[PDB]
Amino acid sequence: GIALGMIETRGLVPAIEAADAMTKAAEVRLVGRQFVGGGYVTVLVRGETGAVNAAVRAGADACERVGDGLVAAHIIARVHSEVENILPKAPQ
Amino acid sequence: GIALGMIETRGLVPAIEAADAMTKAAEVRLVGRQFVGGGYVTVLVRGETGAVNAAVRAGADACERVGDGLVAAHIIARVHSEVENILPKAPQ
Amino acid sequence: GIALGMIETRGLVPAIEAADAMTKAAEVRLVGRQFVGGGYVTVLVRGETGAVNAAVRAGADACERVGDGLVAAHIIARVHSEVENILPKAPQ
Amino acid sequence: GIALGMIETRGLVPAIEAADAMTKAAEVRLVGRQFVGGGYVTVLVRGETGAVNAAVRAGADACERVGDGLVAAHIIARVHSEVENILPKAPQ
Amino acid sequence: GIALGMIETRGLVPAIEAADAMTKAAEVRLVGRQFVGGGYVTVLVRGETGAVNAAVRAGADACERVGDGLVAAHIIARVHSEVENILPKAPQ
Amino acid sequence: GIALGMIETRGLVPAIEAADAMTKAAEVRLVGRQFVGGGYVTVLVRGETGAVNAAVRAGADACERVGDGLVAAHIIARVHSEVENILPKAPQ
Amino acid sequence: GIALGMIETRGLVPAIEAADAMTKAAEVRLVGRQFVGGGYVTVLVRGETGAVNAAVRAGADACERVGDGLVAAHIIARVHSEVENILPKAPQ
Amino acid sequence: GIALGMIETRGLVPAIEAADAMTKAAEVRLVGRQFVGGGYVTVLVRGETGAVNAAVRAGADACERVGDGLVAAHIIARVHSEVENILPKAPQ
Amino acid sequence: GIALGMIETRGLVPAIEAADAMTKAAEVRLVGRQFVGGGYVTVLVRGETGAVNAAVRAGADACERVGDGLVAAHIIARVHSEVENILPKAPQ
Amino acid sequence: GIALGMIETRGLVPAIEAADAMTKAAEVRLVGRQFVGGGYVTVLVRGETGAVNAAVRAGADACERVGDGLVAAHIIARVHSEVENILPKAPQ
Amino acid sequence: GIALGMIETRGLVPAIEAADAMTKAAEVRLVGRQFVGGGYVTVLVRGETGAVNAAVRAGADACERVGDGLVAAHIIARVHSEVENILPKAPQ
Amino acid sequence: GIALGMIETRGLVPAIEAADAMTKAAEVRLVGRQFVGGGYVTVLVRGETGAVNAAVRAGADACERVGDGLVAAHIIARVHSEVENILPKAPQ
Amino acid sequence: GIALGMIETRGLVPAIEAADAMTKAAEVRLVGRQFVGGGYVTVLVRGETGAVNAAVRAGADACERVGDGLVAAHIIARVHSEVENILPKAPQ
Amino acid sequence: GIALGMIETRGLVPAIEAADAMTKAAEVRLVGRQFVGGGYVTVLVRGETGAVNAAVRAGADACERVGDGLVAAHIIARVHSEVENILPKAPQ
Amino acid sequence: GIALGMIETRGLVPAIEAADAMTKAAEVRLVGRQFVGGGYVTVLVRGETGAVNAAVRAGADACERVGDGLVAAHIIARVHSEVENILPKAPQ
Amino acid sequence: GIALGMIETRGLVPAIEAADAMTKAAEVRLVGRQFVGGGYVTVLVRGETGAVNAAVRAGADACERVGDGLVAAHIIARVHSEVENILPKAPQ
Amino acid sequence: GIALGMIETRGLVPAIEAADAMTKAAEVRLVGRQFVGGGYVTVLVRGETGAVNAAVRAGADACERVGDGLVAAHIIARVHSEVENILPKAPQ
Amino acid sequence: GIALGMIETRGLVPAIEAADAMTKAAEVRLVGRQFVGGGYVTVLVRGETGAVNAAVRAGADACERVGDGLVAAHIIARVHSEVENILPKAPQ
Amino acid sequence: IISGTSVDASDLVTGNEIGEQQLISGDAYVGAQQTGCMPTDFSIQTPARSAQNRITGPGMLATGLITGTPEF
Amino acid sequence: ITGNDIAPSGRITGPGMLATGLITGTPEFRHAARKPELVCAPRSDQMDRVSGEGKERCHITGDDWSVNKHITGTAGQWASGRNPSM
Amino acid sequence: IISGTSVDASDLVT
Repeated sequence: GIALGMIETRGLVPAIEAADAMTKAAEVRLVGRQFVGGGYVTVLVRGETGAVNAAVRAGADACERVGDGLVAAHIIARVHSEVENILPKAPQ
Repeated sequence: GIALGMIETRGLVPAIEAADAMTKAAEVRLVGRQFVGGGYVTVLVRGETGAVNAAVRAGADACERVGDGLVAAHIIARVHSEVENILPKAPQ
Repeated sequence: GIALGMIETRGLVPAIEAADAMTKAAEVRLVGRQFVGGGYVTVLVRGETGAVNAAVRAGADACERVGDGLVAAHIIARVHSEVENILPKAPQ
Repeated sequence: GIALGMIETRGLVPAIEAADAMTKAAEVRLVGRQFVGGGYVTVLVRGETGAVNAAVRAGADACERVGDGLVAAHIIARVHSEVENILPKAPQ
Repeated sequence: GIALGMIETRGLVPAIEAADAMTKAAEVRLVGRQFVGGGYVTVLVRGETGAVNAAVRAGADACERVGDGLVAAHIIARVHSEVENILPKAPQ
Repeated sequence: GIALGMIETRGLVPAIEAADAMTKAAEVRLVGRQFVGGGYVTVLVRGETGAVNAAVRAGADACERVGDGLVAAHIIARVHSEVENILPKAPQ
Repeated sequence: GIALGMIETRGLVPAIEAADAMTKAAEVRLVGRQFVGGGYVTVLVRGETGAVNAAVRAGADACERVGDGLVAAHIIARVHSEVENILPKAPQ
Repeated sequence: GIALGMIETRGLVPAIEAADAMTKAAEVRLVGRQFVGGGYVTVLVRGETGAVNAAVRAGADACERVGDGLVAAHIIARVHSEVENILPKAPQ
Repeated sequence: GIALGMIETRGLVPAIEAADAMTKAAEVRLVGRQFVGGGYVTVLVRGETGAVNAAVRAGADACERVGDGLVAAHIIARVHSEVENILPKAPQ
Repeated sequence: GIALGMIETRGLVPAIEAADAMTKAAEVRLVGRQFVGGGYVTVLVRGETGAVNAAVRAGADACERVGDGLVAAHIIARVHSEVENILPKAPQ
Repeated sequence: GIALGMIETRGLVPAIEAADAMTKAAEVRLVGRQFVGGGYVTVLVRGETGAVNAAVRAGADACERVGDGLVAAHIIARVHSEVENILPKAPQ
Repeated sequence: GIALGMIETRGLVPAIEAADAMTKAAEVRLVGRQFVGGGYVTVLVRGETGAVNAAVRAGADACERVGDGLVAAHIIARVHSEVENILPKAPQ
Repeated sequence: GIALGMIETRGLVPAIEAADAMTKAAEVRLVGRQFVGGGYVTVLVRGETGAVNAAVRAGADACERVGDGLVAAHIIARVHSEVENILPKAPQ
Repeated sequence: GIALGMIETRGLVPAIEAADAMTKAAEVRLVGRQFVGGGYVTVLVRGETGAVNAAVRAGADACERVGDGLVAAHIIARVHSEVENILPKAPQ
Repeated sequence: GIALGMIETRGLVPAIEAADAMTKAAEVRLVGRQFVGGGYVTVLVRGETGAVNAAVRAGADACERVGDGLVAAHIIARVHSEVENILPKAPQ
Repeated sequence: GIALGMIETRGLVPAIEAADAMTKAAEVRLVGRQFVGGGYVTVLVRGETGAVNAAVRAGADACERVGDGLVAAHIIARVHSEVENILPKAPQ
Repeated sequence: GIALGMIETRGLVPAIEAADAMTKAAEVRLVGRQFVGGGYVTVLVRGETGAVNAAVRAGADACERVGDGLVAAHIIARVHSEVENILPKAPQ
Repeated sequence: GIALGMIETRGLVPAIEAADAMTKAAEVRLVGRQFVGGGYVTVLVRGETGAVNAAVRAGADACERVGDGLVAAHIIARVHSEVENILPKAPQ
Repeated sequence: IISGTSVDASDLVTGNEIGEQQLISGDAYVGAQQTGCMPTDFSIQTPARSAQNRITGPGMLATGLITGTPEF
Repeated sequence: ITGNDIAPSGRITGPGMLATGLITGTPEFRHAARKPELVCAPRSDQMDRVSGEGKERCHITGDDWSVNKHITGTAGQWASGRNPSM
Repeated sequence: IISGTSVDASDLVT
């Protein structure tokens, strides 16, 4: 995939719900989950632009009422080739 | 063009947005994304002075509304060689 | 692509109009036509999520007034591996 | 030509009458008769566009009176190569 | 991808902005720039239907206030093989 | 066939929509796209008579509201041999 | 025949209509088509004074309501030899 | 013939009639017919001053009510030897 | 002779009139005449700032009420070397 | 440099004024002057980002009240590599 | 001459009157006399469009009150090549 | 061309005009002109169905007010292979 | 051309005006000038019926108010072979 | 020159006054004196256009009140070559 | 040419403007200037009658508001061989 | 210089004041002082166009109120080559 | 040229802006820069009179709001030969 | 680098601060310090347009609170070759 | 007012009458009597200029008919 | 005053319109006879969008990398609208 | 009523 989807949440439990809602919703790959610091967790998905569009909308709707909530839901249809170096390829 | 421009955001989603914007905005190369913690994240870019200025401005505008928002924007045109050691200096 | 598009109709003539419209409008493969019973005919189109969205919307707008009409226009961007078994792989 | 003309009818008798009528009235080849079930039987004819139009018109006028009625008359001038499989590919 | 997204503008400045906005926004390739005449310039991209949908939305918004503005924004999810002859393949 | 469909529009974006519509609706061939001047683009198709009537009613509806609009949509069932000299034989 | 008949129209679709009408209506010779600019197209016929008068009268009615319409319908029974340098000898 | 005479018209049909009336009204020499763009056509004559004045009054009366009309009728009795570079010498 | 005078007019007749007036009124050489599209024509002179300030005043007086008129009367007293590439050379 | 500045105008006289002001203000390079049709003339300059910002600001102020005026002044600090194939390299 | 003029009359005495009137009035060529049936006789002349128009106008007045009278007076400036098979080449 | 088109007229003059309008309105082939007796003349055309429909509407409008008039205008899209014995194949 | 056009005038100045007008208006041939007596002068032109009709109409208006005026303007589409003995073959 | 002045008068005494006046007023050549009949005498001069206008305004005023008077005074700026056969080349 | 153009003025300034406006306007030669006495200066121009008439009107309008004013503006179309002695035949 | 300045005055004293002012106000050369007659003295300077304007304006102000005063003050930025013969080359 | 233009400013920054705006504006040579004391700096330029008028206006507008601003902008078209000694020849 | 950046200060301590702040903020060259008098000191730097922008901004901020302060901060991104004479090449 | 031979058309003169009244810009050879004694915009209208000098496609059709995975 | 005019004309565009009234020694002058306190905005009363060399508190005059509202591109909606966000 | 491409012409068509 080329499109990036991202859901930031306050806490892991909201983020796991978004990762599940997003991956169930459309053909996107969970490429990373990052603990930013201060209780901010980002879930990142890379797929086609249509799937990433549908996925990120599913995640944002799922995690909004879960736990502390959603900080952000963003789609970047094609990141610059430079931003690829700061993007995870596989979750750890 | 060694001018360094840095943008700081709370949370990774804003940071990634900023990164993307800057990299598309002008002749800059992403050097690093650093997790400050407390949820602060910093994305740093390098390039010609004017280019760097424009890039940082564009990134700030874009990232301002995403997530928890812009914390800071700064441009240092001629970093003293000493400063480089703290800078990631490893775009790759 | 894995997104599924589906147009149930009341008759085979609205369904054939829908299959034609969907195929012409977007890059979708016609995977099957099913006689459900009771005069319900389903047309299933598997492609990429944006393509399937375009196909289903074009098909519905086409078969809406032809014949008895449109019963359903649905998109499932990722179907579970279990639902795959019920879906027709190639048209008969 | 490749144009497809279809008439949906309630019942096999109205349909047979309609098919015969279309054929007599134009240069179309009767691709076939398929029973949707729920009482809908649809007759398929393939011909050049104008001929298809005339055939459909004739069949329609004729079978409206016969039986419960003519469910549908639709003309698809061109059939995507993909839509071929759902239509009978068999002259029989 | 074989989708087609196309923006028509009144002048070259709005169109170079649209092309740049679009090729920064999604996975599309700029294939042509046309001077229609009487101050109409059409920029065309070919990609996947999700990418082109994302690209033409961002391109249309970008060029709307640049110069004399936007005349048309239009996505064709599948172009007929016949329109490929009147469609530029690479930008001249 | 030798019938002639011609769709004039105010732009190339309403003309490409019309060409796609016309060349998907019926068995017509796109013989040319001409830039008249003043922002007038003509897409000329050649097919049998019914085919061209269908194609030019499909093109007109499509482009009526794409870009600056549709100026003309005209069928000429037979063209004098004199007029064939002023008509495009291929779209390049 | 030496007489000139000339139909100017706003666009090419009305001009093709007028050229067909003219060539069909009388024994005139389609001698050229000119794209003036600003979306004006001039079709020029050469025949006897009786022929050209008959042709231009028909062409004026044919293309009066095709596309944008008729700008001018004009007949010059004898052109000065100087003017024949700015007249097309054959259509292009 | 050092005098220049010039009629500008909205279209080529008034310009051709003007070229006919100008060249038949006096001993002038038709030297240029220019498409100026935008539907402006300029027929230029070069003859003795009286010849040119007679020619341009005759051209203007001839093309005033032909097509869109006369934009300008203008005589220049002696042209600077530098304006003669931008003047065509033979009608093409 | 480094200054530029420039008269833009709506048509070639007002432009030739301005060119004549400018070249006659002061010591300026006519370097070029450009058709700009849409009916704009531009007559450029090159001379000293006084020769030119006197020519462009004389030229705008000539062509103000000739034809469709004067659009611009501008003087550039010293032309940058880079701008001379986009400027017609004096044989024009 | 890779920044692009583009000043579209209504006529060549407002674009020669804009090109002179741009080239003198900063170290940019006229990379092309374009006639888009309709009267639109675009002046494209390529230099460093600091230079292009200064040049376009000077150009927009200079040509605002010259002739028919300024349509657009627009800077792109870095165009996509596909937007560089529709950009002129040298002025004609 | 290719134009056709045709006078139909009720009886042969009016037709002979019309043929004499026509041949005398202009330079047309009496090309045939046809006994239609039911006491209708058609005289056909071929000449230039000016000649045939002059002839048929005279023949219409000549035979309007000779015998039973005129059924039709008609002029076809150009006959399709198909129609010339059903037209007499020489009178019998 | 298996469709038949037929206009019957009260006289030969309307029949010849009908044959002219029919053969110039579409790609039909004029096959027969019969004197049926009693002042009935039948011109028969054979072409594709759309061509024939266009031809017969054009013939009927052409010969409605010529002479005594139109008795019948009638299209038969497919003729039985037995009715083709009583149909002429070349106009005599 | 065999048609005769003849303009009689009171005097020779109106006759020369009518001969110029006639020869210029159409493709007629000035065939003779005759001094009748009593100050009547007859100019005679020979051309096609369309040409002579166009010429004599122009000559009648040209010489109606030149000198004493027009006595007669007349057109004979075909002259009897007896009359051609009293007609001048060439002007003297 | 080739312009033609012609003065008709009622007598030879008003014609000789006119010839003297005309041939002293401008640089014109007396090409002929013709006795028309009925007491009508025509003095024809040939010069450039302005010369002939001046000469024929000098002749008319002179002879207006000499003898029985002036009938006509007419300039023909260019004469068809046809009319030159009916014109006197020398006055004997 | 032998026509004479004369402009008398009160003073020398008004006659150097008239002499300049004359020779520029039309194809005339300045043959001389004379100080008549009493504050009158006469500028004389020899050309053809058409040229001299343009020149005198130009000179007259040019000097009518310059200085004290214009006294006489006279055109002679042919000068007698004896006035030639009282006229300045000057390289001046 | 090629420009000409001229001040006519009533007497020699206003003229010497004009010459002094003019020749001190800008770089102009006194080329003549001319006693015209009737008490008119004209002073002529030849310089660059800008100098002559500054000079003539200065001379007008100086002599306006000295003696009988100024009659005319005039600038001819470029005298025709022929006006130069009627103009003084050095003062007397 | 010998015209002097003299901008004076409070400080050297305003003066370098004035000098640069005066030199880019017209064909003038910067002949010196003087520090007069008390904050005052005078840039002096020399060239033809119009060159200097266009430079001293460009300079004044440029430096008007830079630093402590403009004190004096003055043009002298010719300076007395004694004032040349108190004027620098070349900048130091 | 050919961009100039000049800071003006009241006193030398603010100027040395500016020189230091400018030279350490960007890759610029201190080209000179000028004692303008009246206690105005100008520091002039030279480098690329981005380096000069950064340097001047740095210098201004730095010197705004050192001593009497900042009078000016200015950039000349392109400097005329004439001004290079009044600009100091090296600090001394 | 110009004295001397006049090239103006007069009632007596015929033949230069055609087209005589036309107003011609610039130097005019004939007198002002037949001739007589601020243009601001192009007088020719264009299809583009006639219309001031949102996204259409297959995503626009079937606004409320389709159900299924939403996108935003 | 007569003849060709080099006199300044408003309609004519270019050098002539410049510096009216700020120029003495003009042909006209003879005929006539017959701001901020601090270059850098207050530190407290402004906060800069981009700090460092991007600061816009000081007013640099000249050709300086700043961009009017007239000029479009690079930042604003051209960086802000590319990617959707909630 | 026939459903399909409509040969019958809508007003716009000419």
